[PDB]
Order: sequence, then structure tokens, then C-alpha cells
Amino acid sequence: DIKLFGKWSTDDVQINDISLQDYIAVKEKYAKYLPHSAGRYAAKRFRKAQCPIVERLTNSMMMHGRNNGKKLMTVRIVKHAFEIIHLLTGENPLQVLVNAIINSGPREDSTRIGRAGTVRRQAVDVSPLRRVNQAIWLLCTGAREAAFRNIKTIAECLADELINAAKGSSNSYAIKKKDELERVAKSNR
Amino acid sequence: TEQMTLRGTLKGHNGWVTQIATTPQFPDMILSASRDKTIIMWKLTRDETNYGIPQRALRGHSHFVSDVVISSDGQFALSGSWDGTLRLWDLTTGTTTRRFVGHTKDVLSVAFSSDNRQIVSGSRDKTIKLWNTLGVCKYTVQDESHSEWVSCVRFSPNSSNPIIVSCGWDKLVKVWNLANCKLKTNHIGHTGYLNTVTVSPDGSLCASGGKDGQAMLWDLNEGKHLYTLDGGDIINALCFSPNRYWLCAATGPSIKIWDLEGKIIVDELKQEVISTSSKAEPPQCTSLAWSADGQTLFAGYTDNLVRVWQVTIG
Amino acid sequence: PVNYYVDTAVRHVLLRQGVLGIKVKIMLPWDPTGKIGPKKPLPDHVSIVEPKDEILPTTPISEQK
Amino acid sequence: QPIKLARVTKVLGRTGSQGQCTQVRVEFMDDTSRSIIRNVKGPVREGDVLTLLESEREARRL
Amino acid sequence: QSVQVFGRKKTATAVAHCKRGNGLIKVNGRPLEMIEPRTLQYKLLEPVLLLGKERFAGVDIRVRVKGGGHVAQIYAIRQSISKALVAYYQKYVDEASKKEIKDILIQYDRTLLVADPRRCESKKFGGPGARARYQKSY
Amino acid sequence: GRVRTKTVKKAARVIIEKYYTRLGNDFHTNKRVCEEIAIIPSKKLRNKIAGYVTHLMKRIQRGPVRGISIKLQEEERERRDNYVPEVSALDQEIIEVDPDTKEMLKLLDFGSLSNLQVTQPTVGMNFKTPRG
RNA sequence: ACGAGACUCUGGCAUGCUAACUAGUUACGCGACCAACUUCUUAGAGGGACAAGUGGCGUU
Repeated sequence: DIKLFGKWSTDDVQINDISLQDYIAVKEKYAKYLPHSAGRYAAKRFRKAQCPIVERLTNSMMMHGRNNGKKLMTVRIVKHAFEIIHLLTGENPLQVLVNAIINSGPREDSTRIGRAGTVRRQAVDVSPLRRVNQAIWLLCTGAREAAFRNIKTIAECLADELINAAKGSSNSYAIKKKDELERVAKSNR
Repeated sequence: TEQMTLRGTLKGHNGWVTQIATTPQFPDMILSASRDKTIIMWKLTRDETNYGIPQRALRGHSHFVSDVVISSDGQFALSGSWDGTLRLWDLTTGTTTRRFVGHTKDVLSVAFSSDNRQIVSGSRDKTIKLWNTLGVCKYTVQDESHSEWVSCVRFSPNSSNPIIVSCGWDKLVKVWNLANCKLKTNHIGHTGYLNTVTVSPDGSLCASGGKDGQAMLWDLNEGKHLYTLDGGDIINALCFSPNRYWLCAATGPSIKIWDLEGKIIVDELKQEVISTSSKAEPPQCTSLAWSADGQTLFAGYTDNLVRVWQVTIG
Repeated sequence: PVNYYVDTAVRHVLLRQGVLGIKVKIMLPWDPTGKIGPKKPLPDHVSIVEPKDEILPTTPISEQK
Repeated sequence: QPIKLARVTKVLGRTGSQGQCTQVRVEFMDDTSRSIIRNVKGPVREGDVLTLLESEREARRL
Repeated sequence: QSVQVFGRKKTATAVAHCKRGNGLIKVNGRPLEMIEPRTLQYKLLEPVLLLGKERFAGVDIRVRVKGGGHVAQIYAIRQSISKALVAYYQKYVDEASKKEIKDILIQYDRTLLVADPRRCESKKFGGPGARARYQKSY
Repeated sequence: GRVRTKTVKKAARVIIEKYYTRLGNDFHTNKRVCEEIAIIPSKKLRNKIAGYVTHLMKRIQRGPVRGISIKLQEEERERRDNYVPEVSALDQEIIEVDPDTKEMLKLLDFGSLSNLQVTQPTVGMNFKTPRG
């Protein structure tokens, strides 16, 4: 009866490996029924890295100057029509839910060279979190512009957001923008 | 000569034990002293299946107390902390009954006279006073007073005549009757500090504590020097057997038990847990509280763990 | 500590040439009681009570005539 | 392009005209463990695990 | 004979008057999940279904809930339920049941016992706010 | 940064040297004894002094530190200064002596000694470090 | 010896303490079965944090 949410559970989702919990980590007090836990992610570096990627995903829509930070907005977004989709799907959306975004992710970004010259960039990488969530931030911009002056709006992209959340395969768009940049800057190895 | 065997462990607490006090007349109230506004009860079971049960958590005390003393009757607990305050607790009501704020200086100890006649406290005016319950001046001695703070005043720990045994941290020991209160002998220039003095049940000994560990032994009529029992670091506990003549104290890691005819330990056989890290410092022991007569012993440390053992005495 | 350890006086002296201003600052000594100086010490000053000379024999032995 | 798990041993510092890249040294755990240095970006904390998708990218130092 | 530390957080508060009686739980001064702002009902639904009715079968609760601010009085309701349960079990039954159930509740989440210490800071010297300064010309 | 200034450092050194008896390893006990045996006019400074006293107690529990001259460690060191072996290290039955020092002793009127064993001189004159 | 620190003021924390007829209340209480030795607010002699504990780097 320690089952996560009212629907999920922590007793059947096992990987038999304790090296691959960098995307979903539900084993302690950090498990959240609803992400409105408050908190400050800018108090110190390595704390926005300590974020749960669900919370970072939903909150990082805090952009423009008028919709910035308002946690009521993100909690209402992730509650509304998620309450509908849970009873409207019945089956498992897990396949796409994981299999587009959470290994669409790139594998390298770049850095500046020497002291001058804005014509190419030395290819580097990070332990996956920073690069995946930089793709996530550019995807925040991308999903916004897919809503911003567009047709599919906010508080109704719950399918695509669960995709942007969960675990491991490749179909994304701003991530393939990042992968074009990946190859271009990776020609320097 | 005493053989014991550790039989178990105890898990679950918040406040490590500091001071010990019990009355054989009423054994239903057992108390423990802590540092987090916390006082915890015990009970007696002597079971391996159940060697401890958290039942009642006494609160109320704003400051971490120094010496807790119970009256002859197991009904009143006096916990006066390091400000001059006090807490009077009665089991008849389960709350506070008498809160006194009357001393404007930093007092360290408070005690009940065994005959419930006068109240003694240590003040920083180079003077000792005797106080009543009516707030009326009785006896203030300005001459030949202690060189520094008066630690406390002790009385007999059992059903026997009360004798005033004044103690201080200024390494001065005074024992006064109820009639004379006359300074007989004074000796100064001592190597180690004085923690506190203790009262003997047979009325011939008064040991003391200090970092030098040298047990101070004086008679009752005068200040004749008798013997200097050895010791370890700062001593915080001394007590005899209730019917037999022995000295037991815990001035550090191990147990320092001396028989006054032998004065030395016999055989130190102990049980300590193993640590997998080369830099994990073990805790520090303070006191050994006999359960009822010397058959069983309890102890507490700085590891949120309470260590107990079963002793056969002989 | 400059608020209660230093007392300041600024005064004007009028000469035929003009005005010269004088400024006298005194750092009071620490003294309990007497109102000669402030009661509290300098907050960066830590005090220790000093022991006395102890040249004693190995063991105390009572002496009687 | 194998995926290898390596632990950060030391953090060297930043580079650039104004400072825009980070240097760490990562050591392999299951590839006949040896010390290899590589520049990096973003929060790569004290002694974390840096994933090598490739064993040939080096850090050109100074 | 006065055991109350009530329930507060941030700006709001709730006087936890916990007393022995019939044993029904009074929450919100209103039916359980219809709160008019509607924003944060589900957080109240975690413990009341987690623990069970028998644990709170003797708790008569009377709370004066006040204060504007969702993050204040919300999550203070959960601070109050945890703390009232703690005090009730401590003063009435034992400490072992207290540590067990309190551990469950405060190991579900930490943010109960700790509020944000963040406060608006002073408008500083020669600027519109705490750190911003008026534009400098040359 | 958390660098302790001369005030707390010197106060801790004096407190440890003068009342090494009472201080322990716990911050709370060190705090209480530091408050008792010193007039520290601030509580933040008292806490800083007690913390450095705990740190230095850990330091001296693992050996001698130069800033503090506690009497127990000085007594131990002085006891080590009086250690004398059972037989003098100079009481060798045989002393190995080169031929040239034997000739010197002969010129020194000490040539009849039987403790001396004449060793073979090293046939290599290679005693200087190569230059470069 | 100054300056730096310490210091003063200010925030942030009390199943603690000192008590309020301007906040706050218990089954011989009504206007209703069809004088709680004081805690949310206020403010005091105090407490609390020290790089203190652990791990790793540092003529350790």
C-alpha cells in the first residue's frame, strides 16, 4: 500500500540494476504525488541538477515576464486533463511516453576555443543530465513556439509532456536541432 | 572479582542519559536526563524479549539541568538548571506545581534538605545562606567562607540522620552538624579541581571527584588525612553499596571499581562494537547505575544507544 | 565599541586670524563600577583567571606538635 | 563509440577569454583502468560519473 | 494540563485543539474536497487515506483556520495533522507508536517541519530596490 | 571563508594549555567549559573558540602540536629525554677501523688495542658526484 | 598599534520560559436535541551554528 500516485506502484518497476536511476528516482521521501512542493532551484548550483526532471519540465515554462514562476499555473496544467487522460487511456501510454523524448537526447555540445574566433566550436559533453536538460530547455522554447502563436495550446499538451518526461528512445525535434549542432561541432574530434 | 555478561541491546531514543537518581522506597518512577528539553521514563522488566518500552515523555525544562535530586519519598523531583530556576514536579497531578524564580545570579545546584527545613543554593557573593519556605532570613555566614563558588550541599542518601556536607569546586570540603557549623580545619593548595563530594552510608567516608581522580578521604570529626584512592579523568559519580563498603565510578571509557581494602581493579573484561572506519571515535561513559542492589547495571553513551549488562557479583 | 569606549569633543577656537577647530578623542579604560569607564570589555578581549604558584611535596602528610 | 562509466578524479578549471569550458579528469572502471583527461560543460559535481561515449576526445590544455 | 502547539506556517495558522471524544475528524470547516480556490485539494488526500480511520478514530479536532496565502495554510494543514497526531500519541498512548506513524508521515515528505525562511529584503541605498541602482550617467 | 582570526586561535590555545584537564572532544561540553573558565564577551566568539578548541583537541589526541604545551605531553617528552640503554651503544666489542686511522692511533700511542679490526680500504677513488 | 574580523541593528527557528478585559480557549454554560500561571500576535533575562559530525582533497 506504498503504491506511488493512486495508480502506479514502486514494487513492480524494477531494472535489477542500480546504475540507471538517473532519469526516474522514486525510492525515498523525494517521491511526489503532485509536484507542488515549493522550493528554490536557483539558491545554489547543483540544485537545479538535483531537481526531479518532472518538476523541471513543468516549471521551466516559467518564461516571458508575466507567466514567470507561477506554480499555480504548472500544477493546474499537470492536473487538468491529466485527471482526464488517466481514465481515458486505460492502456499504457508508456511506449511513446518514454520512447520519443527520453532518448531522443543528444550526446555532445560544444565550447569556445582559444581567445577569439566565432567560426567553429570545440565539441565536449557532460554527464548526461546537463545536455539532456539543455535539450529540454530548448524544447521548452520549442513546445512553446508549437503553442506560442500556434494552435495546440498550454494545459493540453499532456501526452507530449509525458513523452518529454519519462524514459529512453528517440523521436524529438529540438533535440534533432541539438543533434545537427552535435554533428557540426563534433567534426572537430 | 565481579563477573558479568552483556546480553542485549536497546534501540530508539532522542536524548542520551546524563544523571541518575532513584529512591528504593518507591520504585515505580524511574527518570532519565537529556539535553533537548527532554526527560524520559523507564520501567523494570528484566526480559530479553522486552528490555525497554518508551511510555511517557516528561517535558517542561527550558535549560539543560546540572543536578537532579529526589526527596526521600519517590513523589517529588527537583530539576533546577544553570540559571537559578527550578522545576517542582508531583506525580499526583502530572504537571508543574511549584516554579520558583528568586535567585538573580547564575546558580548551578539545588537540593532538598532531608528534613525539609532549609533550602541551600550557591551565590556569587562570597557568602553562604540558609533559606526557608517563608522567604525569611535565617542564617548568613560572612566569615571564613569558601574561596570560590559553592558547588552544592549533600545529605545522607538513605533512612538515616541528615548531616550537612558542603562541597565546592574551589577544592574546599566542609561537613557541618545541625548545631555548630564551626570551621575546624582548612587546607589549601591542591593539585586538582573538585567535582563534588559524596556521603557515606556508614558515616566514615566522603569521597570527591576531579580530573586528577585522587579520591579525597576525610573523617567526620576533623580533617585527618586517611588515604588517597587513585582515579582517572574528571569524575562525575561516586556511590557505595547500600549495605556494603565499596566505591564505584566511571571516569572515562572503562569501569574503575575499587574495594577499600584492595583499592585497585581486578580484571577489566569488556564488550565494544567494531567499526569499519579507522577514524570513527567511540563514545564516552559517565556513570554506572545499579538496578536494585548491585546485581544489574545500566549505562548510556554518545551513540544514541543504551548499553546494559548482567552481573553475578560473585 | 567606539560608541561606549571613545568620547569625542569638537570645539571651535576663534583667533584674530580665523577659526581653528580642535578634536579631542579619549579611549576610556575598562572598569567595573565607578563610572570611570564602560562596564563591558572590548568584545575581542578574552579573559582567563590566572592560577598561582604550586610547589608541593608528593603526598600530603599531617603535622602535629 | 562505446558507452563507458568513468569517475571524476579532479577538477582543473575554466578556459577561454572570459571562461566558458570546464576541465575534469575521469578514470575508467572496467576498461583496464587508466587516467584520461577531458574538458566538460555544466554542473559535473565533485567526483561524479562522467559517461564516455568515445575514448578519443581529449582536452587540449593551455 | 495544556498540550497545544497548534499548526502554523508562513503567514497562516490553525489552533490544534485536540481532545478525547467521539473521534471524528473535522477538516477545513467545510466538506472535504470542494475547496473554492480548488487548486491544492489532492495534497490533503495523501495522509487521510494513507494512515486509516482507526488511527484517527478517537481524535476530536477543533481548529481555527485563518490566513491568506495558499502555500501558507495549505501544507500547514499537513503540518498540523502530523504534529497533532504526534502530540496525541505521545501524551496518550506511548512513544513507539508515535515514532512509527510520525516517521511514516514526515518521511513521506520533509517540507512539513521546515518553512521557507525567505523574506522580502530592505530597499537599499540610492536605488529603486534592494540591489538595483539608479541609472548612472557620465 | 571560515578562517579563524588570531583572537579565537590564541584564546583556544591558552584555554587548552591552561585547562586541558576539563576540555574533551564534544562541542557542547567544550562550549560549556569555555563559557565557565573564560570571560568571552560575545556568544558567537565563544562558539568559535569552543569549535577551535574541539578541533585542536582532535589535533592533540593524535600527537603533539607546537602551539600548545600541555603538562602531560611535556612530561612524556621529558621522560623520553632521560631514556638510557642498558649497555652503551659505544660499548662495541669490535670497532671497524681503516688502516689510516690505525696508523693515526699508532702515532697517538694507542696501537696495542685489540678491539680494533682493520678493514680493507676501498680500492675505488670514486667518491665525487659527476659534474653536470 | 590601527584598519579587517570581532562588534551593534536586522531577518530566519522553538511539542521551551516570563503574561496580556485590544489576538486565545475544556462535559453543575446560555441566546440553540425538528477566574486554561499564557502558548498563534506582542516583546524579555535566555537557547540555537561551531565548518560542529562524516567522506575526500591539503610538508595530513
